[PDB]
Amino acid sequence: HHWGYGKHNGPEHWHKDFPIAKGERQSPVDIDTHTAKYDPSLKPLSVSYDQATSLRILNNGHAFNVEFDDSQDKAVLKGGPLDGTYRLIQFHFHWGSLDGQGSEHTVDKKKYAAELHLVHWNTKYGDFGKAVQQPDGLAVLGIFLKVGSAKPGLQKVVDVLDSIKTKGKSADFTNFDPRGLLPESLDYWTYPGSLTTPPLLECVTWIVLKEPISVSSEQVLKFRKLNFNGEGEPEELMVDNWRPAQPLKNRQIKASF
Ligand SMILES: NS(=O)(=O)c1ccc2ccccc2c1
Ligand code: NA
Ligand SMILES: [Zn+2]
Repeated sequence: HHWGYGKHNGPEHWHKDFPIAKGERQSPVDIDTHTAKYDPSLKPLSVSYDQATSLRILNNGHAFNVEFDDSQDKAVLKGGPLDGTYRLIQFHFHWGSLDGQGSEHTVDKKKYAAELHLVHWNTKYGDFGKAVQQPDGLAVLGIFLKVGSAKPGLQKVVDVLDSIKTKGKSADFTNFDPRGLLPESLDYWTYPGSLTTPPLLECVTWIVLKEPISVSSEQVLKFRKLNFNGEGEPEELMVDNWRPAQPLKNRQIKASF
């Protein structure tokens, strides 16, 4: 009886195994655009993904992760609200059963169709597993997806999904360039929060871009054909793999713009 996204194991149950689920800095949150504070001290986000080395894509049973080589300073995030340098380890998405839901963060209660999380760890902690034990260990860049025009830079990911349909499947995924997933603007909101799946650790500086990317209906429909089950088990479509907004608990969300 492990956690996942249902009536009996979904987000409202997670606190029994991970009591930090009711903590002081949980994610996601609703971003109240009118109450977010413009902070002139915030710097442009520096996203330096030229040398990224995509290795593999994995169906982990909750989402799919596109993995990177994080054994050298290659793809790194810095600037923004960050001190120091954060290495890209993986990205994944959360999405809905319907276009009207799927994002984790919300904007004035608006839910997007999906949300991309580019996960980075602070190089001062030496690797990811140590970083998650620190309050400034991770920086997750969140990007909303809306359904409209296709995102051409997403298609390589969509087309490999049939090869990783079920939990535990992986496939080689080299030369994937995550720059093709970024909107034009890097304007952002930021706040201190947590992992949005167990273990829900309170180790994340969230950086949520204001500008969404457009993906096609056909692209998100392919997300929705993935499976949360493993091969040889009854089919459970991988949909609605998002945690609802959690209490802000008087954290301030700061705007770069
Ligand atoms: N969804 S999220 O907050 O970006 C996220 C990112 C990295 C994770 C690594 C392990 C467990 C949970 C994780 C959650
Ligand atoms: Na369409
Ligand atoms: Zn995530």
